Amino acid sequence: FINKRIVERVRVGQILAVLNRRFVAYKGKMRIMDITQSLKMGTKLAAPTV
Amino acid sequence: QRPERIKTTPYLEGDVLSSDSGPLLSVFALQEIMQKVRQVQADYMTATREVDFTVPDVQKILDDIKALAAEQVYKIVKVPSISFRHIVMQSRDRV
Amino acid sequence: QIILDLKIDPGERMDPAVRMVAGVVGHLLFTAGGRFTNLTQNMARQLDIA
Repeated sequence: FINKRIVERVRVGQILAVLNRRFVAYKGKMRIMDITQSLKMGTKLAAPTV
Repeated sequence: QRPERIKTTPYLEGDVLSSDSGPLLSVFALQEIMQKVRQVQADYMTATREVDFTVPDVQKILDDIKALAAEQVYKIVKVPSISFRHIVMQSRDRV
Repeated sequence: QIILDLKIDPGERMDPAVRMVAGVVGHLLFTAGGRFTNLTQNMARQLDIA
């Protein structure tokens, strides 16, 4: 006994009936970049020694 | 010829270091924009329809827009087009 | 139409006094006035710490 709808025997009119989840697709022309490695760029300022 | 450039006192006279112009900065300004984008795309992951930032010769373009100003739309003929014709059938009074 | 920034790179090693004297120059060479700006909101911060 498993109460999970793993396999149904459906009619052909019910094939497109699982379209109920909302996806969000970003645009093709716009870009997506990962700047996680950009949180470490930067030079240490040297203190003036004479 | 311009009274804004008459050196009467020796305070505004020094060495001459470099020299720029019009068509030396415009090709330069397009290089420093595309090189800043090709750098920060080649450092991290991106997801883009790939385009290649090149710099065209600006001096050929301004020498070509002026070349469109010499073109002529109209033309000058001595006779118009034929605009009409005829087909002779087997008759001799109806075409 | 054209703004400025700072270009932090580790490939050079300069004097620690060439940064401080370049903060006094930027505070009277550029313009961040009430109508336009030559330098960005970040470089106007970094010329103050200089």
